[PDB]
Amino acid sequence: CPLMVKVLDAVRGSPAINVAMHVFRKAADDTWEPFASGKTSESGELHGLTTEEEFVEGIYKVEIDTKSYWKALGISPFHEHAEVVFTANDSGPRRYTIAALLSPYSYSTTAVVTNP
Amino acid sequence: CPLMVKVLDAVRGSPAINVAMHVFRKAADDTWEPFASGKTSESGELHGLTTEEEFVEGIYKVEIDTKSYWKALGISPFHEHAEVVFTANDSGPRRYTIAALLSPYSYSTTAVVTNP
Amino acid sequence: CPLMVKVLDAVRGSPAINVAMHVFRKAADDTWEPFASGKTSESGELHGLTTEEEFVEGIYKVEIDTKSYWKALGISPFHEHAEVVFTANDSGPRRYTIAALLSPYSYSTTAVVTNP
Amino acid sequence: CPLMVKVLDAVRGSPAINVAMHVFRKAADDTWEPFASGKTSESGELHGLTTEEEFVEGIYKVEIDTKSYWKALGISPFHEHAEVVFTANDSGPRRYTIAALLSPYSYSTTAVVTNP
Ligand SMILES: COc1cc(/C=C/c2cc(O)cc(O)c2)ccc1O
Ligand SMILES: COc1cc(/C=C/c2cc(O)cc(O)c2)ccc1O
Ligand code: NA
Ligand code: NA
Ligand code: NA
Ligand code: NA
Repeated sequence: CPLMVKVLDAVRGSPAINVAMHVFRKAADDTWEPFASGKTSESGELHGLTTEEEFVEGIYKVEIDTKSYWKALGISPFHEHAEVVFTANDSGPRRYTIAALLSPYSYSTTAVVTNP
Repeated sequence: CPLMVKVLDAVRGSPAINVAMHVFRKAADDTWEPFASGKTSESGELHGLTTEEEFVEGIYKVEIDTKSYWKALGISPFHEHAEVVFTANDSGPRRYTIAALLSPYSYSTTAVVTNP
Repeated sequence: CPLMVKVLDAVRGSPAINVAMHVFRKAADDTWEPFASGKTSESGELHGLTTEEEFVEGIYKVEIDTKSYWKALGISPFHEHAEVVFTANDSGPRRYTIAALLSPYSYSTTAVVTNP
Repeated sequence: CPLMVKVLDAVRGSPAINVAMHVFRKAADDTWEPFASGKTSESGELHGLTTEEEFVEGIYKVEIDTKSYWKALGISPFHEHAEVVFTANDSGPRRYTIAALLSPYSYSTTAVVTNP
């Protein structure tokens, strides 16, 4: 899995399930080109976003729709979304896990980057 | 001060000093318009970005240049920047403090929103 | 103020007000001796816990009563408390700010250490 | 797995491998009784700490030796250890994953609690 995203709920102590996100890749004109998307599973994980051959050097943005997640729980959150912007594959392929821990007024994110 | 940003360094246990950031506001055509910018002080704080009159309802993005901060310390970090996107003042004027806690592969961010 | 603690609420986007905490110092017999205690103010800050003369080298524990805070809001939280254990002043006098960002099932904590 | 601990390194973007920890359970005299222990694997995970039958209601403390982890990397960290103190199994068995994200001057922790 070249790119996986895992989302956790800090209020309820659970995976954040059915969280939608889009992934973009920065184009030469500095616009954000659509790249991948999906929703987290019952484990809070989104696998299968891309393949090693398609996932080359670039600046990538994961835009996680945290607002819809909190709204469905009756909570008015601070952020429009949580976004994670990073350069990937600049030294050749790596495997990336992006984790996000969500609260209504806060989020934390980290990356685990592994060499295949 | 209707908007203040405070940035902390989780590696060195210090304020994150001289961190550049840019604030944008979403325009009617869904474009990000430049709104304000500045650098954190010796306390890790950036004051004076805007005024009560100028800080109208809208969707704002604070883009913190974490990459340059880490690179100046000899660290090749994961993120291009740490960004915070939020609706402001849609229920009347509020004061916002955005805090960010930085590590090379991770960041946490929260908001303190107060009604004056 | 050689030691200050600041506590923030990630659910409500506010300082965590009236949060009790107890500070202990490790005794020569490896027991935790009571050192100081107090409650956060309306700003989420607790000042005046100790003095430069009293805050000698040692191992200190700050135990923040997060459980009572959440229970007063009707939330059954995960942790009994958030605690921070650290050696202080072993290279000479320093000023310490301990910050904690609270959610029902999660907390983040950092330290800002400055040389006066 | 009734109790699993996962530890991540926010400086290097990797699992925190070979991190030692002890688990204690509060006794009737308010002393901390030894309960379980181990070291994280190459995935940053420590499995097999306990069994469902042995893991009953109590207050548990996971004490993670983060200081030795940072010292081995030549880093002088803030905390003596990271500790996570929580009541478990008060409503009967649950499965607990404790995650900790480590930086030299900061840590974040969350719990994922699932009903079998
Ligand atoms: C708002 O003013 C302050 C915030 C903080 C720390 C905020 C913080 C701490 C964390 O552990 C995580 C996080 O995302 C934010 C410290 C001193 C301040 O004066
Ligand atoms: C539980 O499983 C996993 C948790 C995480 C990340 C947890 C985490 C992330 C943060 O940004 C902050 C925090 O306190 C905890 C990553 C991979 C996993 O498989
Ligand atoms: Na390269
Ligand atoms: Na309105
Ligand atoms: Na000394
Ligand atoms: Na019960």
